[PDB]
Amino acid sequence: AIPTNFTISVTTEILPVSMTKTSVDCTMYICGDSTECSNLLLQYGSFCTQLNRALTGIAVEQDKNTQEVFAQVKQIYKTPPIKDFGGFNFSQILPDPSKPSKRSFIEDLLFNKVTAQKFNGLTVLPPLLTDEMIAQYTSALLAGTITSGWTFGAGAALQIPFAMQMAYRFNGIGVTQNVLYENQKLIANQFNSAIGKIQDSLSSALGKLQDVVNQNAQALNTLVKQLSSNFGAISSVLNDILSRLDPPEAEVQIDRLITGRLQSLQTYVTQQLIRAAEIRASANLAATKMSECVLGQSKRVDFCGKGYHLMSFPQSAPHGVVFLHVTYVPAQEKNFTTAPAICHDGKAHFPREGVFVSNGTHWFVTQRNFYEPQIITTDNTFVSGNCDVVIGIVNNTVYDPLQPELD
Amino acid sequence: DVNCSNVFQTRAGCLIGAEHVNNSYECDIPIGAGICASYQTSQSIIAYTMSLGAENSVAYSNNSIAIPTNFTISVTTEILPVSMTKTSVDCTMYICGDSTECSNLLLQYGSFCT
Amino acid sequence: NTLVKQLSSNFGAISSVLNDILSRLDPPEAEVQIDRLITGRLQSLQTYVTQQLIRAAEIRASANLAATKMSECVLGQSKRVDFCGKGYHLMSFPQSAPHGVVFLHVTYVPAQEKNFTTAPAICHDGKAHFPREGVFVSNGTHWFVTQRNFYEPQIITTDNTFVSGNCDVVIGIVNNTVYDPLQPELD
Amino acid sequence: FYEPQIITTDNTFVSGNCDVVIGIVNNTVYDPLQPELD
Repeated sequence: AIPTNFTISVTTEILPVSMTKTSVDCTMYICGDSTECSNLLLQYGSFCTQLNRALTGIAVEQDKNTQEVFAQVKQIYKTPPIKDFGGFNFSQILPDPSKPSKRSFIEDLLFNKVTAQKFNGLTVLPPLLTDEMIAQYTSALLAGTITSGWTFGAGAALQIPFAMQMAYRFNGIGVTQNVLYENQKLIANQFNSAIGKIQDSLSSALGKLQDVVNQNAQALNTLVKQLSSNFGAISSVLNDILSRLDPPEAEVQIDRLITGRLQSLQTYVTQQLIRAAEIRASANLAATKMSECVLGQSKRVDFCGKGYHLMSFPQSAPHGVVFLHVTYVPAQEKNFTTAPAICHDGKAHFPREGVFVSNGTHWFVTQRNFYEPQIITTDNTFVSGNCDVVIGIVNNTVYDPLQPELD
Repeated sequence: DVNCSNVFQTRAGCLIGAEHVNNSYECDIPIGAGICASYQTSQSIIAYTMSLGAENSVAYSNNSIAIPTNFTISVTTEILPVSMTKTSVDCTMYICGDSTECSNLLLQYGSFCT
Repeated sequence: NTLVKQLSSNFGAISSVLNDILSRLDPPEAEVQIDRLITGRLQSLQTYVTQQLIRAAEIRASANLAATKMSECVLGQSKRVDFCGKGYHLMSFPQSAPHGVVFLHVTYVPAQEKNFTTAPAICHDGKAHFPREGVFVSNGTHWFVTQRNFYEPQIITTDNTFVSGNCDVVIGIVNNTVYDPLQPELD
Repeated sequence: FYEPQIITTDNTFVSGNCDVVIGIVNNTVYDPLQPELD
């Protein structure tokens, strides 16, 4: 069965990059407006030193994730002013000048879908790359593939038209170059129609990036409820214990309130260090799709989308990255009659890299990618022994273009 | 989170001791909100916006291709860890020592040492 | 060094030495002081082992990436771009290092480049000659074909290209007379 | 695998002269394009 028709499909992969950075004050969340609470904290000051270096280690780790994913090139590339590409359309992935931000229409659509703590010492650290600096690196990668393909992130910039660039991508999967020229209008309409289906689908999934924010805000609201629990005492207020009880008979209750909060903070930091490993593993995995699928054409099966990958289009996303791969999946099939080899006057003719198919009254030769009925000549078949050693071989004449030239 | 010589109020906070300039250089010491500080021009600590690299426009057409001619050979260096050290910690030796009643209370937490 | 300071801490008691408390008080009344010292040390030991298990997962995860560079970059030519350094990788030379490993990759980065007029197809006697692995170039009047990474002027021959239909099937296509070295051999 | 073949002109290609190559031997090519035209 040889496919005789192909189509263009665009998939969607959601890979997280970083998350929100928090900072829990180890000296403010425990005590408050008391004097004797700071004296007992000095005995457990070694515990805050371990928790402070662990929380700061997660903050400095998220900044390194953005420098390894959204920082592959060192030169800022801009989009060409000429909107000529050969029937194809490119306007959704390019930043719109009418918008107040430097993002494209696709990045603004994904931002609409993605939809009080400092009073006790829970501040939020600001990220490094803002919403305007991430869009600059994404715009340079989209403008570099349309002008260089893959000769821009690992060497000098090399200009190349888009008409001849697409023909260099089918050679890695097996499709010949004559299919692009003879069917240029067909691919131009299927590529533009595939963008409209993804645009209308994302405007009406995206639950991977939203789940990360819900898990971070869930642990923040848990520590707020810990200030109301007595932890096996009678009150959770430092000013209430010293009021109803004398300071000589109050050290046995304040120590339980400080110890009860150390177990809650130790559990919080422990869970943040475990969740940081999943974010770090996802950041290193997203960097692989950026330097292989986007930068170049990877020949790995089921890696840059479901099907034969040709080109990628990375898009910006809040605390993540959205990829738009271009898969190549054939359609339909036709049954024929294959044959291992063809014998003529005792010579076993072997094909170069295809397979013989039969119309029914005649024999032909084509590839396993597209059905191309060609005349079996000597330029595609070569001898490599006799026909007696090959088990199971048919008999058919072989055309020789050299014979009519000599006459 | 403090609202605000050399007073500068940015999105990251309020740095007292840096003069704002109209130029733009590469990031050196990270501060926050895409702002980095350094020690340049006489030279003093100044605050400015970080640079994302040299902005250049790539020439694109429809009938011209760039073909290289000369090639060079470069050697890089990557550092990847393999393993670390191995340290064993004892239970009774670290907690207790030359005491008798110290080992009696440890029997209740003997499963934790295992 | 953190576990050493735990032996000198009191953890909300009166002393840190086990031999100092038993020398000043009685065991029936010293049970409330030793319990606070053991509890203060069990939390430090539990936190120490917890931090070691987290670092062990990072070393185990980094070992799979370090072993990948040995079997892909060193052993054989890795076809994965942007994986064995920066550029077209050829061969590597691994080196030993204390508590680590140092690799020496050999990349291939272009230097100078020029610009020439290209042509996606060449029409001769009504046949569209398509290149196999080369790219058509020009110098203003003549037309040549070179490679995608190295510049080598070569004449237009029939043994490097192939015909595929007529010329009315392409939007942008010029015309050029093919030399065809097979023609002088038959005359 | 070991698959011996006859030194022909269709399996090789010319590239400059012989003085540019440091190490190069000398051997007469069979040239199968001559018996086909005769």
